[PDB]
Amino acid sequence: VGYLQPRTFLLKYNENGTITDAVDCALDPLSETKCTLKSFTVEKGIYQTS
Amino acid sequence: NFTISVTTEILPVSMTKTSVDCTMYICGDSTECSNLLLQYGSFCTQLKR
Ligand SMILES: *[C@@H]1O[C@H](CO)[C@@H](O[C@@H]2O[C@H](CO)[C@@H](O)[C@H](O)[C@H]2NC(C)=O)[C@H](O)[C@H]1NC(C)=O
Repeated sequence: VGYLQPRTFLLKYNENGTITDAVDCALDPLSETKCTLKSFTVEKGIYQTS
Repeated sequence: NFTISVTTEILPVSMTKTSVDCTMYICGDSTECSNLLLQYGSFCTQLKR
């Protein structure tokens, strides 16, 4: 038995239709970085997000 | 005869860097302003970039 709460996720799709990976928005500074930069891989640098 | 003279020259280099936000500057603490900006879309993310 689990619990559900509303937030935003970012999803990456594939040409076959099935989703292969996903990431959330507010769990870690890296997760927030991926959520705000609209990308999965993050290059080294300074990022003002929120 | 020759003489030596000095002359000043001033050129600006850079100004103070300023950064703004739509979430705080446009609306203070109301979540309704956030709701309207999120339903309208991303208008100032390019301005932040
Ligand atoms: C070139 O001109 C300068 C001044 O514009 C001369 O310097 C002065 O020269 C007089 C005598 O010629 C001295 O009494 C002063 O004390 C000098 N001023 C200083 C040392 O600040 C300089 O002598 C001239 N040079 C030549 C080759 O004529």
